[PDB]
Amino acid sequence: DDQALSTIIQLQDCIQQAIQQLNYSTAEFLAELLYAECSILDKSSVYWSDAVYLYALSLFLNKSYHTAFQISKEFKEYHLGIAYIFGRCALQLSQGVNEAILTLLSIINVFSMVLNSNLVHIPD
Amino acid sequence: ALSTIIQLQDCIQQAIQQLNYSTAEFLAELLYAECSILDKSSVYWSDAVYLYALSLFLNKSYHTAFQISKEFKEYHLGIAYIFGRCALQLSQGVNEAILTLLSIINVFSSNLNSNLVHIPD
Repeated sequence: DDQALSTIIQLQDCIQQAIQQLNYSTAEFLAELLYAECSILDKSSVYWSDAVYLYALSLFLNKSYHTAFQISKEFKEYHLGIAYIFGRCALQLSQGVNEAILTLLSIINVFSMVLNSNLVHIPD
Repeated sequence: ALSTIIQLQDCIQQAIQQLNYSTAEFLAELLYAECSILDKSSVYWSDAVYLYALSLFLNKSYHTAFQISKEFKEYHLGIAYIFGRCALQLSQGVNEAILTLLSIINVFSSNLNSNLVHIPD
């Protein structure tokens, strides 16, 4: 448990580093591994939501829109970036747009769960 | 009038960082047009060329960014990186990219510091 948190933080730093450069397959593998590792952690933990968002973002970047859309749809309410990825996937595919409106309207109206984070590509 | 171009280049950094594409297209076009006239060898010129090449490459426009990076690949490492990735994508002009990156690696080997976004280490 003492080193368990350190590994997750190191994976997060590595995934942001990989996404910063135009290296996407490595980002894919790191996001898959982190998402698999965070499975034991409870859903209430911020780490699970962060890993799910990172995995969904990596899936979106690698043109595999269907998998990203499904992954974001599983936990669209938990995080803001997951809602962003779900909305972008809906725009790219025109599937399930109504869920995107009912989620995005609530998230924007409340702003003006987890809403703010330091990760990459967090929407404003 | 450098404060305006610095501000717009920072806006491009923020826009591309927000995963917003075709927003950086027009602003990269504007910086390229503005900085083409002031100089052809200043640091801002190379920076503008690199940002323009990245914006064209990330918005599914390879057959233009290819030549855009090809003309000024020897000036900035990021331009050479964009040129090489576009060469891989379009399967054209591999030898010049090889020569440019081999020269870049040799400069590190022999006894460049721009911190712009998406610049590979």
